[PDB]
Amino acid sequence: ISHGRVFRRLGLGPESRIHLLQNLLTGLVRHERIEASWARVDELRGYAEKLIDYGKLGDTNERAMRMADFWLTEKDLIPKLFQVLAPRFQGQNGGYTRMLQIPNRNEQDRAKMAVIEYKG
Amino acid sequence: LRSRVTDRYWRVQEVLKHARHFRGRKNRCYRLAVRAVTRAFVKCTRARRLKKRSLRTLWINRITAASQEHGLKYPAFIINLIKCQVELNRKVLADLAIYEPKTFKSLAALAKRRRXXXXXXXX
Amino acid sequence: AAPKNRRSIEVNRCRRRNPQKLIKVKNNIDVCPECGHLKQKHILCGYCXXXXXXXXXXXXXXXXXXXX
Amino acid sequence: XXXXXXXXXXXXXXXXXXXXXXXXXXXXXXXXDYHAEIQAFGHRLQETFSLDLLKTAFVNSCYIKSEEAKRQKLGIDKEAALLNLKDNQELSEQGISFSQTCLTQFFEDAFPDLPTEGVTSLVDFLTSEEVVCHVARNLAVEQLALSAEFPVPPPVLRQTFFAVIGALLQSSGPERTALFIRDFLITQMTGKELFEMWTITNPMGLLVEELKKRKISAPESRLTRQSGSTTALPVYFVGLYCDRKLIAEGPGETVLVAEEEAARVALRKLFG
Amino acid sequence: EIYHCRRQIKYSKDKMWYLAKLIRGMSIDQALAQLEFSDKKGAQIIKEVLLEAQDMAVRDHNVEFRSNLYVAESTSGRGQYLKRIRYHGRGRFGIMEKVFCHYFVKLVEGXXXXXXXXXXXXXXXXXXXXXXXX
RNA sequence: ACAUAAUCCCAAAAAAACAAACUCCUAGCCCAAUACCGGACUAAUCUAUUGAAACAUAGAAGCAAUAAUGUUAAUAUGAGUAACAAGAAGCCUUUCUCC
RNA sequence: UUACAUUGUUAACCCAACACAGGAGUGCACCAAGGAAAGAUUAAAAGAAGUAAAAGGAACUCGGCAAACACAAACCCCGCCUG
RNA sequence: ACUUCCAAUCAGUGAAAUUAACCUUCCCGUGAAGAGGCGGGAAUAAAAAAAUAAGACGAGAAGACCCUAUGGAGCUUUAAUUA
Ligand SMILES: [Zn+2]
Repeated sequence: ISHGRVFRRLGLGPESRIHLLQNLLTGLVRHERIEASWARVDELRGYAEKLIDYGKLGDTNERAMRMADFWLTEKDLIPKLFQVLAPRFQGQNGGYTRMLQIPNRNEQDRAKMAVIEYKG
Repeated sequence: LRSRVTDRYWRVQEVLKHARHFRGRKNRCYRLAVRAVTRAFVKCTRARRLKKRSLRTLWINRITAASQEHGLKYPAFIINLIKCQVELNRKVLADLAIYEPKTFKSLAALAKRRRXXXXXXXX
Repeated sequence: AAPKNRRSIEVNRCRRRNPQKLIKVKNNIDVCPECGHLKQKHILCGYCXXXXXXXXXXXXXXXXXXXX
Repeated sequence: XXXXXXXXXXXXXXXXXXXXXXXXXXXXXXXXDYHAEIQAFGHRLQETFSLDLLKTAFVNSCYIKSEEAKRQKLGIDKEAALLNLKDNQELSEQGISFSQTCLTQFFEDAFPDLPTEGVTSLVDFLTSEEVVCHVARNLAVEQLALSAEFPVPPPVLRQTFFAVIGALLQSSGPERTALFIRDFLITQMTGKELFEMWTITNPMGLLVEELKKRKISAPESRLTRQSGSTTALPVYFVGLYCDRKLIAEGPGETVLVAEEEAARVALRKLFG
Repeated sequence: EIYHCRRQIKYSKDKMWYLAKLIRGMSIDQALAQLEFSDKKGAQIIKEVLLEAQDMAVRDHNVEFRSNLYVAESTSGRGQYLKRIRYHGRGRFGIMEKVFCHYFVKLVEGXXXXXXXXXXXXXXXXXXXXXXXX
């Protein structure tokens, strides 16, 4: 039953779900803003906040280091995340990963479109 | 060599012309129109035969009512009318039982008079 | 299983019209605070935003091509 | 042949969505002549005289004006139909007057107990345009009527009818007319409407006037009983009397309507 | 009156009728907005038909005020059917019928007036008293 | 003493009338029917005659369709049902992810 | 004797009515070759495939069928056996 | 209890067998002896979707058992008749 359950499915397996989150977060941290389905976005929010917080923990700390290496394989994302994106959010707490809605829909599945963006 | 020409189409057109106001395919399709037409005519004959029965029963009910208003029943009124040599139909008798209570009151008075005179002559 | 008899027009109409309520019409229409164009409620405009998003995408591609 | 029946079915089906206006000249299939019509008109009715006045009776000013208009437009020749209308209007004038006198005589002889107001009302209703024109159309006078513009409109058939009246007045004299009109009008009335249009305003007060004029007694309304119904209509039994003697009694849904109907029945009761 | 028609276009008639009844009786503006933000295959098509109808209304009829235009009538007919072969199992072939829809739009000038309001008490008290007197 | 919800057709009641293709009255095309047999006619095609965009005098038939799990064609019902179709970010072309 | 010629390859794949989880001959790799479950939501019943389970351990059932774990031992009928 | 593919929703493309016409309730009786269409009582404003398979002697095969036809065919003989 769906009673009291976060962590949705979205028609993907656990590995496929995790990999999807890693890819969407890759694009998110790379382009600073991305466009995806409302469900995937709303789900991506929390994980994004988590990765940001992990970046806020410490650079030298091993826990944060191996966590960041675990989720993000790309070597381009990590230094840009720690050195650039992290220090500007230092004062913020829940103030990152904003979600907005897109006016139109796809011509195929008419999927509701939403955009996720970090505060500049 | 002959042809089907307009004959069949005209017959169908006629049947469907008589099939108007019918419900569904019976006012559209030809076969169901015919099947409904036969039943319609049979019911025409039968209902025209039983119409007299329905009207007769209704008239009998009305006259029974008007009679019971005066204290006597329908059969007694009929008998009294028979012995009064009254050949008046129940239609006109019902019409009088509705529009002209005076005449029916007179007939009922004569009815009770004949009944009382017969009951007094028998004793 | 198989249908016993052919469906009448009345049943078909009453089934395909009334319960489904066709398409319920609410008001999604709102005027954009910027360009004044008519757009959907609780949603970003499709005029003054998509062009700025395409210009921001071209500026991000030009910056990524100039940095490389 | 199938072509003639397909053409007949197509013409009969084309006449359903298209309705042509009625024409007076193409109305009758056979040739229409004056003498034929007046001959049949003489054979049907008892007596008919003054053929010229009879023909003039069915002539209207519109046809004359249209004819003269065509005469001026084309400019071919010139003829004078002028005398027809001038001779017709007089017959219509005398017709109206003598009709009023005759009907007044009728209401005077038939109902002597009828008050002046009732006489006026009944005369106004009997001489009404709609009723007389209805009698006209029912007698198929429109077929004998000649109108250039349109056959239908009432100002034509009515004036034509009155012209026929006056024509019968001059030609056949009063004795015949009194036979003709008196037969139709009465047969046409048949209703309670005769005294209903006179009852349209304050039925009670009118009864008061009549009673005060005749027996000089003020009418009194007294409720003799009440049988109530809350659902549809309540029934009140209302008596109406003068000098302790009950004139009438009747049921009603409301006191007002009950008094209205009681006053109406009492109104027709004193009519005799 | 301004008429506009579209034929030999392939879409589901029953589905297009949903958006066809949607704009029926409705004013030009509301119908435009609706069809714009309505989600279906008929939305775009009927939007095009409406736009063309408005263009024809302005250009051909030379209407002074565009606000005096509303949709009086809208209907969807059925055109020819394209028969295709749908392959099934066990060597059997079914017949897939590709349908067509002919969209017709009839526009009349003047302000749109539609009243669906009916008083229950008035209608009851009138119809009952008239039926009891007949 | 038998097996779904009661009363042996409703409800009740107590301890001379109503009522049929029968008979009569009124009118006229004067008194049913299955298989089968007999008589008299109508719709359609064509030919001779006549008439010419509507008909009758006869002759001649591939001559009157509601059915044969009929034939052919068109169009429905089932039904908007079954069925067909799980990567992503971008960007003008790459990156990440899966087998 | 000009045997300095003639054809074809290299085009895209094809048989089963179908752009069909089914089909076939030969040489060598298993990767630097190649394909992406290429419409989206919902996390009901129920079904298919798969995973895990307290205590009992065939009490199930025509039969340890199925199924996770394993295969220690017993006794017959028929046929020798490899086919 | 969980996972995945369907079922469910929306959008695109849009079947099939079946089908005399269907305004299609139940009980007690009857009717070729098992009635939603008959009778009498009981019940009931009008229309869908997701589900359960009792009924419409459901759909699907002109019973493969039985018997009939002076039917057919295979096989076997000391049936009879013989190149
Ligand atoms: Zn805008």
